[PDB]
Amino acid sequence: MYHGALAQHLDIAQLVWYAQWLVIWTVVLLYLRREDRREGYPLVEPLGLVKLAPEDGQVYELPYPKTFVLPHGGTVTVPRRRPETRELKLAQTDGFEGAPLQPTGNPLVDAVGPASYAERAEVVDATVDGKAKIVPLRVATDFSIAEGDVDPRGLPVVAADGVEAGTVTDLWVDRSEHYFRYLELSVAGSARTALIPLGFCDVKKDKIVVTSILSEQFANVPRLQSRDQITLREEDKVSAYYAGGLLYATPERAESLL
Amino acid sequence: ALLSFERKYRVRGGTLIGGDLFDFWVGPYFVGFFGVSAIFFIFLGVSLIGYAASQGPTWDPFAISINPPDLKYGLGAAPLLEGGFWQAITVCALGAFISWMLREVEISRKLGIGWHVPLAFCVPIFMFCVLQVFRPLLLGSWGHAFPYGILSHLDWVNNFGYQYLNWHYNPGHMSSVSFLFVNAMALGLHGGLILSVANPGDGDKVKTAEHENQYFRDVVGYSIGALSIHRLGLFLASNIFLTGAFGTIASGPFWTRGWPEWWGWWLDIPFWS
Amino acid sequence: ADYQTIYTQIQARGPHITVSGEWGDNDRVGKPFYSYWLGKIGDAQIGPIYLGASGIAAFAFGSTAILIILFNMAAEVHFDPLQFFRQFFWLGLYPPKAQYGMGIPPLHDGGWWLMAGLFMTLSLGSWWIRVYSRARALGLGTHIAWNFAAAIFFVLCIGCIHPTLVGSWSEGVPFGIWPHIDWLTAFSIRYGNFYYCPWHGFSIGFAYGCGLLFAAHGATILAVARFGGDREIEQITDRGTAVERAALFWRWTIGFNATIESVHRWGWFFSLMVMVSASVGILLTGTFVDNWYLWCVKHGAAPDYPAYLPATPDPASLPGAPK
Amino acid sequence: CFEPPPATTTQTGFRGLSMGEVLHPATVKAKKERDAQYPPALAAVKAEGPPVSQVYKNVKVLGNLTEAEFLRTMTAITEWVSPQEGCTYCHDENNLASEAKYPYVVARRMLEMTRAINTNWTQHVAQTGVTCYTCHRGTPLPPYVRYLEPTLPLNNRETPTHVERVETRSGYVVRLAKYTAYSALNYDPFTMFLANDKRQVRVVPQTALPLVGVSRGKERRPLSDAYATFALMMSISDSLGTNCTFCHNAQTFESWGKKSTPQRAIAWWGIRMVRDLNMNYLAPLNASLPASRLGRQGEAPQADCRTCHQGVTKPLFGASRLKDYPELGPIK
Ligand code: BCB
Ligand code: BCB
Ligand code: BCB
Ligand SMILES: C/C=C1/c2cc3[nH]c4c(c3C)C(=O)[C@H](C(=O)OC)c4c3nc(cc4[nH]c(cc(n2)[C@@H]1C)c(C(C)=O)c4C)[C@@H](C)[C@@H]3CCC(=O)OC/C=C(/C)CCC[C@H](C)CCC[C@H](C)CCCC(C)C
Ligand SMILES: C/C=C1/c2cc3[nH]c4c(c3C)C(=O)[C@H](C(=O)OC)c4c3nc(cc4[nH]c(cc(n2)[C@@H]1C)c(C(C)=O)c4C)[C@@H](C)[C@@H]3CCC(=O)OC/C=C(\C)CCC[C@H](C)CCC[C@H](C)CCCC(C)C
Ligand SMILES: CC(C)=CCC/C(C)=C/CC/C(C)=C/CC/C(C)=C/CC/C(C)=C/CC/C(C)=C/CC/C(C)=C/CC1=C(C)C(=O)c2ccccc2C1=O
Ligand code: HEC
Ligand code: HEC
Ligand code: HEC
Ligand code: HEC
Ligand SMILES: CC(C)=CCC/C(C)=C/C=C/C(C)=C/C=C/C(C)=C/C=C\C=C(C)\C=C\C=C(/C)CC/C=C(/C)CCCC(C)C
Ligand SMILES: CCCCCCCCCCCC[N+](C)(C)[O-]
Ligand SMILES: CCCCCCCCCCCC[N+](C)(C)[O-]
Ligand SMILES: CCCCCCCCCCCC[N+](C)(C)[O-]
Ligand SMILES: [Fe+3]
Repeated sequence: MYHGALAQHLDIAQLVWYAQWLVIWTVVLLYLRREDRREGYPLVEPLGLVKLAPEDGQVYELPYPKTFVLPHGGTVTVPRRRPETRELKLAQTDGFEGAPLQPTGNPLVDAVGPASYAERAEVVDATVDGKAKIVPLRVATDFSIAEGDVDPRGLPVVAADGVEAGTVTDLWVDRSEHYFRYLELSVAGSARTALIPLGFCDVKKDKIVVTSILSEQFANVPRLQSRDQITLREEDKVSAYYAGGLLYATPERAESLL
Repeated sequence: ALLSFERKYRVRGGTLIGGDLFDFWVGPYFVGFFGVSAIFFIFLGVSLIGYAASQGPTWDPFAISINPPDLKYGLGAAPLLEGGFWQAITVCALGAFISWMLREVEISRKLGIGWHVPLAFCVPIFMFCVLQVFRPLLLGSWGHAFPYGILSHLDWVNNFGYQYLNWHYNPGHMSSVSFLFVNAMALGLHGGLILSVANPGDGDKVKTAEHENQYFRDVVGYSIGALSIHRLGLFLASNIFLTGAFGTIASGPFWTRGWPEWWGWWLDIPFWS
Repeated sequence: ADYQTIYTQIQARGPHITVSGEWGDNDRVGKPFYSYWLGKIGDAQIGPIYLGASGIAAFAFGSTAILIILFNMAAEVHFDPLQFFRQFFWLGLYPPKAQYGMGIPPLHDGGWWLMAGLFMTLSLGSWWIRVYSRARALGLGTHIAWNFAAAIFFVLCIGCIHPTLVGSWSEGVPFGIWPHIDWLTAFSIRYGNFYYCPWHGFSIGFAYGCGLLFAAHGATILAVARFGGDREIEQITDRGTAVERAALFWRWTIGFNATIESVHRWGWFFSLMVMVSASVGILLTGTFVDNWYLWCVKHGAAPDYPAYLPATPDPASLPGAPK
Repeated sequence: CFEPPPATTTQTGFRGLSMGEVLHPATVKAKKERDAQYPPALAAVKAEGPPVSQVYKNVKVLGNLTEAEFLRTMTAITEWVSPQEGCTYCHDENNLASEAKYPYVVARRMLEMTRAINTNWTQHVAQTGVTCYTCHRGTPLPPYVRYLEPTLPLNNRETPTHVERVETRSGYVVRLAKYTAYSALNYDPFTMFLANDKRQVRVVPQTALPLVGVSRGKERRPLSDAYATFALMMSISDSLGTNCTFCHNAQTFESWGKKSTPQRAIAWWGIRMVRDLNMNYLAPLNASLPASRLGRQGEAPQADCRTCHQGVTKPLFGASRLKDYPELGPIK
């Protein structure tokens, strides 16, 4: 006789094999893939017009909503109705359903393609105890640059065309993570300030290289509502601006590298 | 067809070759020139799989095996039934993988994001080349490479290992295994941490970056921080193959004995022999 | 290139934040110090450390276990300190070599092994409730503790649950660098090649996928660091362009995508499944399967290959052969 | 640290299974030169006169031979066993029939033993056969023998360091490791498996599911048995200068048929032969040897796979003297 044997050529391990596959596909299909749909769903079509009743598959693929109670008041429920209001200045290259769109105006200012920003809250991201998290050093006076690293305040910013475009006046720091996230710079010849994400910054000892945009393009970097704080949407607006430059700053950057 | 937030990103440009000609989607899939080459190579590949398999004994997916040639064919073409199919399929695989990677750079450029992902995808393509190309080059036959079968490829890993008596003692292997284990751990810790902060449950409120770092400081005295855990994760994963590659390439071309014996360099130092 | 993904160019210093826990805030010890080179690829602040009852319970039991191991190791080189350093990787504490069944083995043959095992187990239990309780004190979910519980359960499986189910302590994992390695071949040889154990395959599948996911996820977040994608908690509660782009990268590549939160569920689930699958495998091994290869043959799964050199009859079954 | 390319490889399984030999040319050349020292066969002599059973006084094994044949045997024995010592190693100068020297009586049984090998163990030594040279390699003490405890170095022609000496107990783990191809395996495969026939080396079940009655508690062999035969196999692999794949398809170590090579069958016979030699020829010689030859438990030196093979899959790369010395077997 045999441990694990069952009637007529079955055995325990053979059953567990089937059980295990079932468990996996259950978690993957009925749980994980629905969690994946808590953003961006329901999908959009060349106008889905059935306004009276919903199509069955769009109800089945969604999970039951969940609510996050936010740390400084508020709740967010996902998934939810979140359509893109803004007029996108794009035009259809063709009639085909998955053909790309072309920008109609100036894609950096018009904030399309790689220059698009999410419609995040117009609120300032906060520290654990309520303060503005992302502030420049004029405000965050107990934060310093660390012993050994370039202090960029004073250094020039050189844009992609080798042209000095302004002077770094300040660094904005993340007070929750102790991490510098933007440099503030004066834009030469236009008497305004502008924020740059450090990820677009090549920090040298004598200058700050910025290859994402041209010197002239520092004029139209999105402006903040306030001098000394920034909202999550403004952070998106600012970061997206330079990313747009990677593809749009010159005509030649959109076309094939070879 | 489109995610609610998708349409604003779906713009033309960022290709590497072909400009507008292949710059479009099909359903959710971006195509590009490398989408086209990918599908080409995939089609060719799985065609050659299917032809080869029908000329074999069985159709049970577990027992199919397309194997490389005998060693006697060295680095030449082999008859199609006795290693040629395996040679053709390997080329189609490399075509598909490299296409897939280059497809990913194109998608990255269009979104104006980093190329970190196709970059990261190079290391498994590289490791595949270590096993199927470079190590067979150094030994001199394609027959040293591994067969394409669900279970038959394990029999090759098995015997390859035992050709060196105890592969566990391979120092490149020791390094590779250690990254495999700690990488799996860190992903648990990372994913666990993120969900624990956003999902305390019981109606309790969502926490904060400070809470993230406070937790790890408390339990192990250090927290590497939000951005860094992602850099470390990619580093840990990538070193599974980047270090293991050395242990694979060493075995045969630079070491013919058993791997335990290799540690003689330590054990047999005269000062304590 | 975004150099910020390679290393921090300009580190920041500032006053040390302390998030208050529901208890034990006084049991944090040490003074934070900062490391400049560490801060180039991480957070510069090392320390302080929380130091609760369980943490100390863990250190107490773990050190007992480590001491039991090290003195037995030293006994193996008759306490010569130079041979101890030379032969360290080869030295071990072994479970019983003789079959005593479940009987408590003599100290010279696995009793010490058994006791090191107890004290390590206690250390893992103590550390576990540290991992758990710290999460509730800071008002966080117990996700990590459940992942960690699976890891501990797997160790219990190879350490004592499997020996218990077949009824012989001789099947435990030895303590020692090379000795714990040697067990893997001995176990695999005893049970008919672990490559044919489906739960081995599952474990490997998930272990490799942890490689795939963390490489993929880590690379994705770095590719969206310019838009703040590392600030993952607020990108869950207020979707930014970072996770928009991250999701569209994958959707356009593989045809589907996740959310910033659900990828962490994927990863958490895959890492969990490495240990859950390994555990099922060991629980079935010995108890209900004796030879994993023959089990695969029994069910028609094993591949077969033509002979190259001539097939070889087992000489022991030829007539009149010696024993 | 490392060995420079290229590597010579062989195939021993179906293409794609990564089964074969991986050899370093330098190493094979060194072993080939070492083994080429095998003295050539002495010229043949024509059989004249009576059997030596009627001429000499104390010949019990080689009595069938004529005088010139017999003396040819004696100079071959000297060349293989005591070239530097000469005839006087076994003989009194003035009484060639005196058994007074212990090498004489041992040599007598060694004659019976190697004749036994070439007649009863052809399943292992085939047409190649063995001579005294195979083991002794031109010294009265063979370079590669085993006691009931592991000793270093494996070649007793090299001088031991203090740790290598068997009485130094801090060096046991290393003495044992070097017998099992440097593994930490904690078993002496010689005393377990080759010194006698008490232990079974097979450990893995021949059924998919565990058989009720042999599968729980003290009915079970301990896992140590699996460690132990791993150790024996490591040691065998090292002794022939090869790897598992020479004999096994690791897909199923326990299977024969297509899953084994003919060399595995020959290796099986080798285990049986080594057990016969030890139990019935070499071990009983502790009565006939001086105490300086015995181990720390009064055991005579015994043979393992290395004694003959000395790191080569065929001893002396297949060199044979069988037809040149019929007196050494096989005997009808
Ligand atoms: C008896 C023999 C053994 C052995 C023999 C062995 C060998 C011979 C080699 C390893 C290697 C490795 N072993 Mg090891 N091993 C390992 C772990 C590992 C890995 C970490 C490492 C790398 C595997 C690899 O190269 O993937 C390769 C993965 C590739 C190439 C991925 C290719 C992906 C490709 C680019 C895309 C494919 C796409 C699909 C076709 C598309 C289809 C998808 C669908 C959805 C459309 C563990 C954790 C253990 C344990 C617990 O004991 C172990 C024991 C053993 N190993 C036994 C001792 N092992 C390797 C190593 O690094 O050694 C140092 C190696 O060469
Ligand atoms: C040096 C060592 C290697 C190794 C050692 C190894 C071991 C020891 C084990 C595996 C296992 C697996 N390996 Mg293998 N392997 C595989 C694929 C596989 C799968 C059959 C399976 C689980 C994979 C997984 O979950 O990864 C993670 C990826 C995930 C989770 C994404 C999904 C991947 C999907 C399941 C892949 C399926 C591929 C298709 C079956 C093949 C493509 C079909 C064509 C016609 C389109 C590929 C495609 C390659 C290539 C191209 O190099 C490869 C190379 C290697 N494997 C090297 C030879 N592998 C396991 C198994 O169960 O095999 C029977 C197993 O136990
Ligand atoms: C020749 C023998 C082999 C073998 C023998 C083997 C065995 C016997 C077992 C595995 C198992 C496993 N093997 Mg496998 N294996 C694997 C991969 C794997 C793992 C994915 C899987 C789970 C083990 C694990 O992750 O533990 C890493 C995680 C661990 C050990 C948990 C530790 C958590 C713990 C809480 C840590 C705490 C430590 C303390 C801090 C320190 C305190 C200690 C002090 C006090 C002393 C690969 C990729 C390969 C390849 C490529 O060949 C391979 C080949 C082999 N394996 C050969 C077939 N393998 C396991 C399995 O899945 O079986 C079904 C298993 O039981
Ligand atoms: C797929 C699932 C994976 C996985 C998952 C998880 N794994 C976790 C968690 C999860 C979820 C935890 O939350 C917990 C943890 O805490 O993480 C921060 C943990 C653990 N996994 C460790 C080791 C490990 N995981 C392994 C494997 C897998 N895990 C598999 C692969 C392996 C392998 C591969 O062998 C090893 C060796 C320890 C670091 C830790 C327990 C310490 C202990 O049990 O006490 C033991 C008591 C002692 C005294 C030992 C002291 C020395 C150790 C190194 C501890 C030193 C820490 C100390 C605080 C340092 C202070 C210095 C400071 C001043 C600067
Ligand atoms: C340390 C580095 C880790 C790592 C990293 C990353 N991994 C990535 C990325 C990164 C960064 C991606 O960006 C990319 C992706 O898009 O994510 C969804 C990807 C991917 N990783 C896949 C498989 C994978 N990753 C593995 C391992 C690691 N990855 C390690 C751990 C393993 C194993 C075995 O461990 C597997 C099987 C695919 C799912 C996907 C490629 C799809 C493709 O290439 O499409 C193109 C090809 C096809 C659709 C099929 C082509 C068929 C050919 C022509 C014919 C078949 C021939 C074949 C050789 C037959 C073999 C038989 C077999 C039984 C032996
Ligand atoms: C037919 C035809 C001609 C088409 C033309 C166009 C064309 C080229 C089509 C290609 C068709 C092909 C070949 C399709 C095959 C697609 C492939 C390879 C699918 C493989 C999918 C598999 C198995 C992936 C394994 C990884 C895995 C478990 C992923 C699950 C979770 C996901 C989706 C992770 C990806 C992902 C990661 C890693 C994030 O970090 C992240 C961060 C923030 C938001 C979203 C994400 C995100 O989605
Ligand atoms: C040990 C390894 C020996 C060496 C070296 C030599 N001889 Fe020997 N011899 C040996 C034995 C065991 C025997 C008995 C043989 C038997 O069949 O029982 C002999 C015998 C002789 C004889 C016969 C003499 C007699 O017993 O009356 C002679 C003449 C003889 N041996 C001569 C001889 C010479 C000349 C040697 C050097 C060339 C020599 N022997 C070496 C063992 C050993
Ligand atoms: C391996 C299978 C052997 C073959 C073939 C022959 N001998 Fe041997 N011999 C062998 C061992 C393991 C030992 C024990 C070690 C020892 O030195 O005793 C011996 C011993 C001898 C001796 C005694 C020498 C001494 O102790 O000083 C003699 C004289 C001897 N052997 C002679 C001899 C001859 C003449 C052989 C061919 C006929 C022969 N041996 C074969 C191992 C093996
Ligand atoms: C030939 C010269 C061999 C080499 C090299 C290796 N093995 Fe072996 N093995 C060999 C034989 C003749 C036998 C049967 C012995 C008997 O007396 O019955 C074995 C046995 C095994 C086993 C046990 C299989 C069983 O039925 O229980 C195992 C697990 C094994 N061998 C493994 C193994 C490994 C890992 C090797 C490389 C280190 C290896 N063997 C080499 C012959 C030969
Ligand atoms: C001297 C008495 C021997 C001992 C002890 C062992 N072997 Fe041996 N082996 C010996 C000879 C003379 C030959 C003949 C070579 C030939 O041409 O046949 C062999 C052969 C083998 C083989 C065959 C190798 C091949 O390439 O075909 C194997 C696998 C083998 N021997 C293994 C082996 C093992 C494992 C031993 C210890 C158990 C062993 N041999 C002892 C002589 C002697
Ligand atoms: C009823 C009672 C009596 C019986 C039940 C007792 C019980 C629950 C026993 C359980 C035993 C268990 C779980 C045993 C499991 C043992 C295992 C998995 C051992 C595995 C590996 C061990 C290793 C690698 C140990 C190596 C030891 C050393 C390196 C020396 C120790 C020193 C160290 C610094 C440890 C460092 C380890 C590593 C981080 C480098
Ligand atoms: C990595 C090892 C995986 C082996 C897969 C073998 C699964 C066997 C179970 C097959 C299903 C049962 N049945 C009835 C079809 O034989
Ligand atoms: C062997 C380990 C098994 C791992 C299983 C993971 C497979 C993920 C499958 C993705 C399914 C995608 N989709 C859109 C079809 O649901
Ligand atoms: C039954 C074994 C299946 C192994 C897991 C296969 C992963 C499936 C991924 C293919 C799905 C592709 N798709 C439709 C999502 O684009
Ligand atoms: Fe993350």
